[PDB]
Amino acid sequence: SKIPNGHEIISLFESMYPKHLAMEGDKIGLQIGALNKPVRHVLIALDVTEEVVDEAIQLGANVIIAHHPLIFNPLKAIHTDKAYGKIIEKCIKNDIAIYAAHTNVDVAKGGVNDLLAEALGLQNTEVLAPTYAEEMKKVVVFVPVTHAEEVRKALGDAGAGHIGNYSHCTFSSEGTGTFVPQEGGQLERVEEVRIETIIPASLQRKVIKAMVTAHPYEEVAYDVYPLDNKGETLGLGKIGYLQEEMTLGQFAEHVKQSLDVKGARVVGKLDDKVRKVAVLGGDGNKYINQAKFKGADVYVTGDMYYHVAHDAMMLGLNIVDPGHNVEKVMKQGVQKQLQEKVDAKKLNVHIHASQLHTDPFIFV
Amino acid sequence: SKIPNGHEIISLFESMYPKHLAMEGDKIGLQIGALNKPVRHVLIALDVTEEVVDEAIQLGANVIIAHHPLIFNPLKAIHTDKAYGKIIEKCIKNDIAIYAAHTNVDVAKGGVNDLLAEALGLQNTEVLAPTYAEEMKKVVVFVPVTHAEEVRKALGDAGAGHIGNYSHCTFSSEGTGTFVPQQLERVEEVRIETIIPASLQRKVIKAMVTAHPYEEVAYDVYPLDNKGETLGLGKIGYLQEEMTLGQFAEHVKQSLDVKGARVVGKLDDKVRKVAVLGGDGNKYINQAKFKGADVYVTGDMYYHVAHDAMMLGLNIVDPGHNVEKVMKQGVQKQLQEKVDAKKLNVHIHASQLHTDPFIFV
Amino acid sequence: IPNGHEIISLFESMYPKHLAMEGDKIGLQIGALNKPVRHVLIALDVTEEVVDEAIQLGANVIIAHHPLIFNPLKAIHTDKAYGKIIEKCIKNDIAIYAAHTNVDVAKGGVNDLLAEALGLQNTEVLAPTYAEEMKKVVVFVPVTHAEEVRKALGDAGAGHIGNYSHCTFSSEGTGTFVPQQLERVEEVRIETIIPASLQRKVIKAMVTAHPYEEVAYDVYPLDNKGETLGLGKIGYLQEEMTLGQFAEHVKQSLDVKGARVVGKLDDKVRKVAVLGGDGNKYINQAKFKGADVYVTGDMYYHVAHDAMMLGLNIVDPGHNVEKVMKQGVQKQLQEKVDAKKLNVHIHASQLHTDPFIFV
Amino acid sequence: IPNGHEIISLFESMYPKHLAMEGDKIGLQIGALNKPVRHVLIALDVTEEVVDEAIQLGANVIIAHHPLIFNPLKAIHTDKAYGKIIEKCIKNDIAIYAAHTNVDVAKGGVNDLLAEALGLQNTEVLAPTYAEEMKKVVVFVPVTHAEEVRKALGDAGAGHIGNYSHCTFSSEGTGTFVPQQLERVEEVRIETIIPASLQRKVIKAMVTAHPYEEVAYDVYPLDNKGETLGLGKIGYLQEEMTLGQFAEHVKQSLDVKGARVVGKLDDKVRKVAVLGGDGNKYINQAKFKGADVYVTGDMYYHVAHDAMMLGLNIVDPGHNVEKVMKQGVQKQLQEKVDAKKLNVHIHASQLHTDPFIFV
Ligand SMILES: [Zn+2]
Ligand SMILES: [Zn+2]
Ligand SMILES: [Zn+2]
Ligand SMILES: [Zn+2]
Ligand SMILES: [Zn+2]
Ligand SMILES: [Zn+2]
Ligand SMILES: [Zn+2]
Ligand SMILES: [Zn+2]
Repeated sequence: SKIPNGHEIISLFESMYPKHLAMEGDKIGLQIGALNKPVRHVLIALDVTEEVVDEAIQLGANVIIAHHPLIFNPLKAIHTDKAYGKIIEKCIKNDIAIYAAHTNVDVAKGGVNDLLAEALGLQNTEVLAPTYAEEMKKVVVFVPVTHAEEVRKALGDAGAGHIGNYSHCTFSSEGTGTFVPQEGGQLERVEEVRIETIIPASLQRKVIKAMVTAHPYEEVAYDVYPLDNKGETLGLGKIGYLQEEMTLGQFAEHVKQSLDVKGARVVGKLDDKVRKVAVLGGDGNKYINQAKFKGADVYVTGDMYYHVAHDAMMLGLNIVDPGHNVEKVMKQGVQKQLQEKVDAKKLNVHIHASQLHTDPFIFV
Repeated sequence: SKIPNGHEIISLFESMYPKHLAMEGDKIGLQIGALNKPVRHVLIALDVTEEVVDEAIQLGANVIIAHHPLIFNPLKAIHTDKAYGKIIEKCIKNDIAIYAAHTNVDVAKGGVNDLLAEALGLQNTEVLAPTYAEEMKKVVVFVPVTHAEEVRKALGDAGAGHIGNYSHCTFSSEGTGTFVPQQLERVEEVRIETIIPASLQRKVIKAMVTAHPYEEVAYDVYPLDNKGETLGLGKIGYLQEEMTLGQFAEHVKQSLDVKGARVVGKLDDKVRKVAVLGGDGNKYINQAKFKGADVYVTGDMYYHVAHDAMMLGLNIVDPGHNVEKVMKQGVQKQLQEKVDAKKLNVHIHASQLHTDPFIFV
Repeated sequence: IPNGHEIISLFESMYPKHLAMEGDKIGLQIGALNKPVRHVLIALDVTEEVVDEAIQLGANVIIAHHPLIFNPLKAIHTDKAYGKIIEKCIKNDIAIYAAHTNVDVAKGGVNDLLAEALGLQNTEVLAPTYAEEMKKVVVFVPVTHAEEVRKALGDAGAGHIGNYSHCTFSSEGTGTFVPQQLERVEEVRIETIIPASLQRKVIKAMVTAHPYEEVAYDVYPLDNKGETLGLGKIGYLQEEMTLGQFAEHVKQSLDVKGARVVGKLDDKVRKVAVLGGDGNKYINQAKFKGADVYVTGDMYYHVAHDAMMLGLNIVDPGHNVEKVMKQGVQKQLQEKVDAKKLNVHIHASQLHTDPFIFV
Repeated sequence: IPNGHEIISLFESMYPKHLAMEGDKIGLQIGALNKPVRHVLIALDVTEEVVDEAIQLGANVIIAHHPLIFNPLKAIHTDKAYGKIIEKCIKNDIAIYAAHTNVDVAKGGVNDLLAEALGLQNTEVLAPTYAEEMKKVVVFVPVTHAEEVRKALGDAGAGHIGNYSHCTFSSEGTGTFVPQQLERVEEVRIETIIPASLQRKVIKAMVTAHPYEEVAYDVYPLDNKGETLGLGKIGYLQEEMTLGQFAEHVKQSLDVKGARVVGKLDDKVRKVAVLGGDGNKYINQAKFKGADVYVTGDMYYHVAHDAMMLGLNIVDPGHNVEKVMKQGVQKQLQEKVDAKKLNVHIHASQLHTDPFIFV
């Protein structure tokens, strides 16, 4: 086993939560410290409070992966006399790296919103509010029949032609290519195979490199066509169906047990029937129209504003607000996912899920 | 025959004047009321003044389709003591729905500008200010050899592959496909390609997929550089015979039925190529002139813009913005023709009220 | 005896307007171009002295690297030095054409000139700004004429990529059609790549050679890019030198009496980035591309400190060092005009316009 | 043994925060000030070397002319040179206080220092930025105590204008009141001018001296202005010199190895404008105020051409020439701290932080 550096770990985290998934104006990535150093232990956090930093010190963790950015507004100053400046100071003095994974963990499959849908027992889920759809490309490559099969394998293994429940999708037809080699007017002609395969733009670099390697030629002719086809839609929140119909009052209880909270606020008549549920961890005030358009009976989200809640009653949308802190499910979730990746790659790192409770609110 | 609801009528209207054609920032669509109600009479209006509302009420029209949005500036208040708030109040209290059809009516074929150009007698008209080109797509589908022939009929039956004097154009290549369901798998397939305008995309792709074996169809949609017809604001075309600027200005008054007009340019100058754009066309004097217009017909001509026109060497006849009134009988005919085809018993009316605020003296 | 229009058309084929950056002020700034033109003056800055030189030469067009009108004019004040430059251009019918960042970007431009003047080897673009679009042309042809069509396509310049020319790929298949009972024909689908700019010419040649009046062809946008152009160049000295001697080498090469240096005169230098004009924006790109030193003008204090923190050395010979573009463009434009057998003389302003004197 | 707070309070009485320009970044940038402080380091730029000097001195406060944090931090990257400066300030509990344009503006500031270093006579502010507000205080007093009240007013600093002190104007008249039938009394209306800053002190003294518990007084805003402060200084050399010798005189006076000059080395120079830092914005003001030459740093090419067109000469010794503010402020701050009998040592960074070396 090898002790990895921060960059390697981070590079394996980003395989599951890429930075292009993050939303317009979001603040993610390395925020404090450096990653070019041996990392024996990592901490997954929701909020980087001072008590969370104390925890990282008692564990020997020199990298904290947090969901909410520690620096959100850019720092005009670092006041060590203040609670906030003391967190940055504690991180800096103790060589602790702080990495933010914000909206990219909200948007990605297996992220906050999937974790909350599972927790709730929701079935047949769909993205609630689409924010990202990968641009698709058609790669067409020309290869002699001697190397055609080898080139298809390389494209496939590298992830090209992986749409739905089928992988290694390609199409090949035979034809003739012409060329006139130049200085360094003789018309040549060669029977060839035209191989085409679809790719998501993010896989372009890796797929082209594998293709070129397998290809017997040094100078390779291939085309990349942009297509109108989009990849799987990704976005904020999930909308799905409960296993059985319930009233809002008992659904609300189910949210409490299910999401481990002592209290919640509910908008709507507690005796109304609810079957399809929308959930969006964090501040989801902006998606009440989407939730209703998609047909939700109830919407589970945090930070519900008074005026937005009147807007929701007017739409005919029920709401259960278990608090923004229910996104805490992301710690144990990311901890599993990440431990799994570092174990698959023989790395000697222990990942931890912060135990500290960081909900600023107590229901009385 | 049966009585339609507002949404059915509005669908038919929108098939001729698609909403996507409106300028960014325009205010179009349902502005007041609801459309999920029976509609026996519809009134077509340019401006929704209070008398137009009295006219609908009198006809029993519970939908008014208007060219100029009743609500343009969003409402901070509804002051029923002011004339504007009285109009809104009147619509609300008599359950009249107001629907706006603004720049989409200026941009579409058969719209305001085609109507004004036809009224002026213009030949060989072209779009004055391009705003929309339909985009073409190449559709490529993979069908097993056994149903390839059917899929091509299917695609061609929905109009894909109409190139000049030929129809049902598709090209098919024999090849081999590979895939792995989650082992080495090969199928002999046919790659079929056909060209469609983007409007036919949803239709053609239904007729392809439904007529396809796997139903979990492998197909690609390529954007092409090839474009379809161009749409935009205003028309530019030619008079049947040459005339002076003064004769042409008199032609405008007769054609568009106005009592006075304002002319910029020498009345003795000869005119042959005419540009026209109903409404406020100040921003297009340059475009008019770049296209060889001897004279531009538009409304709301402003001082410094008229002086800009003189400098360019472009003559202008301003018969007023109100000449867009031609849209009332135009849309009425188009819409009554449509509703009668679908067998809906609804009467479409054109507002008989003169709404030009200006009187020439 | 040609027009300004024909002479500027030849200039633009070498320095296209689309190469220019976001809010650049290029093109005809003062005057008219539909006038007979016997002499053309190439300049960096249009100073009143440069306008006098033009008058003395009998030149009625000045092509300048720096736009005379950069900020739009709220007035033309004739008792002010600036209004007087404008005044005499007008009174002596001198047309002022601006060629700014297109000359910074294009081949043989300001940065190619500085790089070759510094003796840099294996140069690459520093900061990419343009890449020409490529398209895929696909045409359907009966077998009997496929070869004629491919030849037309290649002779016209399609499929000219890398060390190869006349590259096409043809597949045989079935085309169906119902002439105004589906008819079917064996056909050839020929595809070939083109740069966007060759489209009209290639299509025209392909159509002429096609056996039919109705030609079915498609033009696809590709993500493939043509050649990359940009700002500045990064390359290598033939031999390693200290920062101190490289700095002298810059003064000798670019003929400047002085230069300001950021970094240790004693440390070693081999890879050099250069960008004429104000290149404060690009220190990061320079360091990232591996430059041991960056030659640029107008270096600001706080940006020199940033450069230092990056571990990037600087030699600042002044922005005026772009003067190379004067004899550069003159040579390139005289070659174009002579090839077109036009009787015009292109002159490069001789006037020194660096405001700075080093003490 | 004092706090950072008490030491910074003394600094601010000399360099107030309100003097600073629009979007300036001043005040405590990193650290805390409620810590015992034995040594203070004055710096221009907070480079990693300057932080090391502080550590070596045992200084836990650095007052710098250039804000260490100018652009707000989106991150603190510890493997980057900039993040490392920030890292060690934090790890060694060094507080970084920024004193920017208030030090450019205040008396004895960067521009007073440069002017006196150049030996300029009869200096005036170049570009006005601040003028203290004046108020008129009017108080009503019975005749028997009018004189006591006026004396209180003057001893407290009211009516101190020009070469005069204790200036008041008193009028006699009738005051009416209905105590909780109008009552009337002969009274004196005393008026006097004050600077806005003396208000609390003056009012407090006036009230104490007034014979009554209820004091009727008014404070009026006036358009009268106090002393004007601003950017740069304009003044005269003791004797006329050529532009070439003035340029040497600048290198000798400001201890710089090089300078860039705009203008003819041979023409005559007498009135000089100076502005430390980046003074590109002010060439117009300099010329309008009659400067025969303008000393400033960071001169940009196109702005030198503008200067030329104005007929304004320039000597550019670099922005680093503001280093004078280091021993300047140290001297001024040591004098304040010693007067308050505080046992603190103020040190001026010895490190040379000019990134430019002239070749
Ligand atoms: Zn959150
Ligand atoms: Zn979140
Ligand atoms: Zn209109
Ligand atoms: Zn209108
Ligand atoms: Zn330049
Ligand atoms: Zn340049
Ligand atoms: Zn400064
Ligand atoms: Zn300063």
